[PDB]
Amino acid sequence: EKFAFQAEVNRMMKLIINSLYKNKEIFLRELISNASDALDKIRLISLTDENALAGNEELTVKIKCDKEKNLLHVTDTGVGMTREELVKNLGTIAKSGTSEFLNKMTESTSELIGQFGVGFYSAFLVADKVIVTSKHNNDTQHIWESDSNEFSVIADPRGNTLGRGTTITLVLKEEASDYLELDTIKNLVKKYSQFINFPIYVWSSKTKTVWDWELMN
Ligand SMILES: COC(=O)c1c(O)cc(O)c(Cl)c1CCc1ccccc1Cc1ccc(F)cc1
Repeated sequence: EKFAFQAEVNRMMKLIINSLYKNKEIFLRELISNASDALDKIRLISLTDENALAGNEELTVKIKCDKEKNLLHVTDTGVGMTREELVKNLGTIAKSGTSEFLNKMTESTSELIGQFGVGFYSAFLVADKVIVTSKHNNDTQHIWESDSNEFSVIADPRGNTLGRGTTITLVLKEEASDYLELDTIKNLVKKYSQFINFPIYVWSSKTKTVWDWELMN
């Protein structure tokens, strides 16, 4: 139920960290493209699958902050992940390179983390804990949880609430407090959604103050 990160993931996690202490806001870029990739993969799958979109009809990205409890959620209706994918895809880096890329890191690292798809780990730049809730079309909903010193994957007590897709939940660090106010999340979401192909919304105030989803691109 508990697991240890692979050694290179630790080396990578530190390399991502002490190289982008200055460009902290790139985590939201990497979470938004990581959602698009996931949303693509299910649109591809839906070409050859009469029922790939059973678990959820829509293909969106929904971002919700939560200043009262210090949380940022980024939820896509993409392909989702299984228990085993959670453990392997997020507990290992072995897809290609995986040691090749840690030379050139230490050898303006903002571009290169995106190139290699390891952008997920920039989340630890602003989070004390990172929580991945995900639902694949061939598995039950699971939760992945880590503070970088280990992680655990558990079945979700709540059943299937996602339909299909993934939530990234960040328990934000204290310094990162400004990513909890509307206007500055919307700000960064616009800057990084310009070329994403799916609609991206932000639970927002259009004041009698009322909250609906607000589209950003
Ligand atoms: C499909 O995934 C999502 O649902 C999703 C999603 O829907 C939104 C997201 O923000 C993320 Cl991160 C995912 C998971 C992305 C993913 C998915 C599969 C493999 C790897 C990766 C990232 C990764 C992790 C560790 C590495 F070493 C390299 C890359």
